[PDB]
Amino acid sequence: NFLIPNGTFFAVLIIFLIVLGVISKWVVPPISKVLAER
Amino acid sequence: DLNVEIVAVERELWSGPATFVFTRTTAGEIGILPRHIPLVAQLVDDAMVRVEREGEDDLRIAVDGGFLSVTEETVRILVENAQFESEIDADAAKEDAASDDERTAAWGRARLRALGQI
Amino acid sequence: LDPNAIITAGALIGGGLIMGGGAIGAGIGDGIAGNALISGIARQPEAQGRLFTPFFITVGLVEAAYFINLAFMALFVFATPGLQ
Amino acid sequence: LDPNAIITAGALIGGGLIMGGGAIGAGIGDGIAGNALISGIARQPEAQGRLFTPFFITVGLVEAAYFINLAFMALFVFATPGLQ
Amino acid sequence: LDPNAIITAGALIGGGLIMGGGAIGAGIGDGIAGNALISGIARQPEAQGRLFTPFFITVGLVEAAYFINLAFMALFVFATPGLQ
Amino acid sequence: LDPNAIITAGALIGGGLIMGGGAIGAGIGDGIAGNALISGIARQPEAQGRLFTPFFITVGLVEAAYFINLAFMALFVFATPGLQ
Amino acid sequence: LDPNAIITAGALIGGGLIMGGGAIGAGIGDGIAGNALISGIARQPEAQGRLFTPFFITVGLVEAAYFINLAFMALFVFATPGLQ
Amino acid sequence: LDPNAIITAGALIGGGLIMGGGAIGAGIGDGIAGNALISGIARQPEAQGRLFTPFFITVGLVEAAYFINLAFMALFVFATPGLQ
Amino acid sequence: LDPNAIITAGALIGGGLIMGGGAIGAGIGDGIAGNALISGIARQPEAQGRLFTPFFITVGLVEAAYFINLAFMALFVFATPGLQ
Amino acid sequence: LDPNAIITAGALIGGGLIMGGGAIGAGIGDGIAGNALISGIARQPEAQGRLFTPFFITVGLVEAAYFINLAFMALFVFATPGLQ
Amino acid sequence: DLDPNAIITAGALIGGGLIMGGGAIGAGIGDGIAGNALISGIARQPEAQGRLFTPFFITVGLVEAAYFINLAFMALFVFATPGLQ
Amino acid sequence: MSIFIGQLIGFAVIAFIIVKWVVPPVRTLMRNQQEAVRAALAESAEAAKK
Amino acid sequence: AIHVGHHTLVFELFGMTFNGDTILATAVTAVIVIALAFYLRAKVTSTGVPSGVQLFWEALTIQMRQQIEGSIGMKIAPFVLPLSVTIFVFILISNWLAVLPLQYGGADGAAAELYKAPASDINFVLALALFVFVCYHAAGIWRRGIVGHPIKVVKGHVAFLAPINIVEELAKPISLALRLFGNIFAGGILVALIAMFPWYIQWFPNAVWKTFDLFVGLIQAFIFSLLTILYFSQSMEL
Repeated sequence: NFLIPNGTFFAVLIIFLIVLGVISKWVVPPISKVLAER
Repeated sequence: DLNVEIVAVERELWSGPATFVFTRTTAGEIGILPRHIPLVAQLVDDAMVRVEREGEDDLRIAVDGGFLSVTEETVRILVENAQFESEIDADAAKEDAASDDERTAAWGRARLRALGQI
Repeated sequence: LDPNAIITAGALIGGGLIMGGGAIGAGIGDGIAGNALISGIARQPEAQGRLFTPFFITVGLVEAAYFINLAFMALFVFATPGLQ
Repeated sequence: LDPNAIITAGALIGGGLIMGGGAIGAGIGDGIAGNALISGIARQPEAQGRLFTPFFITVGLVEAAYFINLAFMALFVFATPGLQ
Repeated sequence: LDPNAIITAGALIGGGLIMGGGAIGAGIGDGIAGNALISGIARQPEAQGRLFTPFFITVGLVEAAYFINLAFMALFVFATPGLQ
Repeated sequence: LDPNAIITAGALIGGGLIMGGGAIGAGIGDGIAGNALISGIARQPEAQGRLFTPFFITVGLVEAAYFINLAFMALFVFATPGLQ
Repeated sequence: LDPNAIITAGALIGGGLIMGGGAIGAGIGDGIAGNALISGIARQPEAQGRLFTPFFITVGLVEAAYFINLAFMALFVFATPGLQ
Repeated sequence: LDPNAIITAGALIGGGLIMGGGAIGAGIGDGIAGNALISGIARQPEAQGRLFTPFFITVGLVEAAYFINLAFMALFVFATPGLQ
Repeated sequence: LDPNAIITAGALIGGGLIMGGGAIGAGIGDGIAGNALISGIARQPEAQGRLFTPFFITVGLVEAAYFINLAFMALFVFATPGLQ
Repeated sequence: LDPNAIITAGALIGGGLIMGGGAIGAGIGDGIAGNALISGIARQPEAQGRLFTPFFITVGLVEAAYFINLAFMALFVFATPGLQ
Repeated sequence: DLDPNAIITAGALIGGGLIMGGGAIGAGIGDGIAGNALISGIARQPEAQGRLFTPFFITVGLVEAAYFINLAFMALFVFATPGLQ
Repeated sequence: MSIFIGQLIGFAVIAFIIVKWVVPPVRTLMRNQQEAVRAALAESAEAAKK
Repeated sequence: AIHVGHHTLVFELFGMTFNGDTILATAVTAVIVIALAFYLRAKVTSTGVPSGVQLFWEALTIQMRQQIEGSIGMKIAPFVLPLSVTIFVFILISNWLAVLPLQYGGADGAAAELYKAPASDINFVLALALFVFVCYHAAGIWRRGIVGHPIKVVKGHVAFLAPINIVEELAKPISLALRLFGNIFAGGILVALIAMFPWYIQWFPNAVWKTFDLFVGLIQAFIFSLLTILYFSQSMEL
């Protein structure tokens, strides 16, 4: 079978989470500041 | 190209070639191109007309009592009253907008849309 | 006769039904949404960009169904429930 | 011939029918609602916010039918009623 | 193979057909009614208050038919008529 | 294999087809008539009173097919012709 | 098994198909014609008498098809041709 | 086992399919044509004398398809090709 | 049992599917083309002569598929491929 | 029971499904495109060629699917995959 | 006796027929609807033909994609049948 | 291995298509945006000077 | 054979299975996204001319901000912007990385991919969809209390349809996940099917399908992010 979930779920989430963190820290804030300044 | 004639009741206001005639009829926003099919429509109460001409800046016209007639050889907008963007004054348009009188409110909203503040 | 043969025949027919229904739904829905988009742009050529945001929404909400069916079709065919 | 095999083959075919019908309905209904939404946006650009509400009101029903059918298909295949 | 197996397979296929048709109908009808309501709200936003009365009448008819089909599917599958 | 099993399976499949077609027709016809009614109400609320008459005629003509189909489904499932 | 069993099962499935198709056609056609009628009444309130006759012609054609299908279902089921 | 029983079951299922398709097509096409004619008469009350010609042409095509299906279903059922 | 019996039963069911699909397509396409013709006639009576060209083109493009389906049904039934 | 008999019966039913779907799609799509062309020509006497071009694009697109389905039916029923 | 692979292949052919019938119906209907929209738009605003051919081809691609996915899965069913014994 | 060659040269065709028809438009869009922002900046500087 | 559902580098840990292939694909996509993010961070140009990476990030942020503002005030849902942009970029990179020529033969005639799109695994889409589901339900709870939010979602816009409503409140996550997975799963199969043809004829359908799959992945990422934004707006109102 292929539709049954596995442990990877948590792992994947964890990875996604850290990415979001970076996107929420070193990407979105600087870009929003740049747009506001422009 | 298509010739546009913005005509008022008292006098013919503007006339000349254009490239794209945008307006807002009762059904919804309509954009007339050079060979649009013949059409007769009623512009909305606070309508606005935007004429994109060849090699020239766009012309924004606030229209009161508007009616649109496309004939595939010239677009004719018959207006009870109208005002070009340059002539329109912002302060009076703001003052007359959001008024209980429906007619003056529509005219003020049309002036605001023509100016650019929407 | 091996029962699994009947299981697999039924699974394949079911998957065919699933994919046929999904294809019908997706094709017709996408055609209707594209009709809306094309008519809107024809009425207002300069309204092109503004109409792409809602269009895709509809397309999404359409394709989902079909693709969801497709997913389950695989379940029917590659990992058949009730297989012996 | 295992009787359970016949029962589950019938269950698979029934689930396939359930999913095909659900997909057709969901896809075409979503396409029609999206056509309405796209036309409304094209004609009334400022009506997008007040249009998204009824659009999702109807999409809710359209997907409710589909996912009820999906749940019943899951019952058909994984928990085949009447299975011996 | 005991006859009850064949009867159950037929009942499952019939219930699948019932649910497929009920879905198709409900999805299509709800989509069309939602298209009507969305267009109405687009043209006259103030009418949203007075529009729901006929729209929900239509939705009740459509969902009433769909749920009657669901009840008869439940009859077919769980308590199969003619099951010896 | 008992003949009655085959007869009952065929009757169940036929009744499922009957209900599926009836539900499709009823749902889509109700949706289309409701779309007409909703558009008419949106254009002019005053029409509502006189509009409810043709709408009811249409809905009756649509539900008549559904109820005849339901009756013949009941005939098939419960008192199967030729059950011998 | 009895040959008459197979013949009767086939006849029942065929009659189910007859009714499914007839019901789909009747529902869809009645809905469309009623939509036209309702729109006509909404736009032209006084045109009820003028519009009724064409609407009755359309409904007559639709129900003629549907009831021919019903009669041929009756022939299939109660007077199964080729029965033996 | 009598082959003629299988032949007759197949012929009855085929006739059911033919007539279901014919009824669906006839009903939907007649409904669409009647919608067109009702709308046209609503626009132009003096158009009753002129719209009927193309309306009868369309209805003739639709009913010709339906009656060709009638003839072929009759052939399938009463005089089954390949019977042996 | 006779293999040719199964062959011919499958051929009959396939031909029934062919003719049912052809009838659905032909009827609905002819109805849509007739709706266009009726609307054109109502809007402009003088168009009656000219419209027949595109209308004939459309009716030809539809009936061509229908009659190709009929021809392949005749091939299926009277000269069944693979009929050992 | 010759296995080739079962294979060929399945192939014939599959080809029947292929042709039914292809004919439904071709008829409906061609009818809709022809309706567009007829309405356009009715509105504009001289839009003939400029509407024929996109109409030809649409007709070719639909007929491509129809003839792909026809070719795959021929593959199904003349060189049956999986035969032995 | 019935060869199990015979039943497998019969079911596979039925499934492929269903897949392709659904795909053909969907593709034909969607392409016809999109083409009707394109014809109406060309009738209305001829000079917008270039701007119209873009969304028309977007929709046509989105439809033919489902159609050809159905084609591929039918080929899977018929030529390399899953679950074949 | 054979399928690897097939998919490799298919990807080569895809890359050719992207560079031929997709890279030019996106590059033009990037050029337009960069020139627009450079304008805005120069216009701000000239407005301050004015 | 197609070998559907097979996973490479599968291992075990804490009494739980872990498909290594999907973990590796997610790690590579995260590395790519982090590299782009830090490339932007190093090369941010507030005053001078921006770079291509800055242009890409600016376009995505502007699109997401516009969608949010249209749906719900940015002052009310600021975090929704980072969530939507990260979801979009993650899904887009994951789907587009499959375009690379990483497919080969498994020595038994069955195509095997060195890199397979992580969205083709149910776990990836389940993680994304469930995280979004929990996030927007928590946002609704915060906006309109702990009991207020359940009442609002149950009753919805019209109270008499409370039963039906619950269904979509469960369909929103599932529809968010399966769709994505489904749309990617087809790809993971389609190429495999195309791998049956000989190379000299297998190249063309593969090229066409992958070229279309680029647009399919872009559309899927956009739809996922947009639907997440809209669900956030629906949860957070009144």
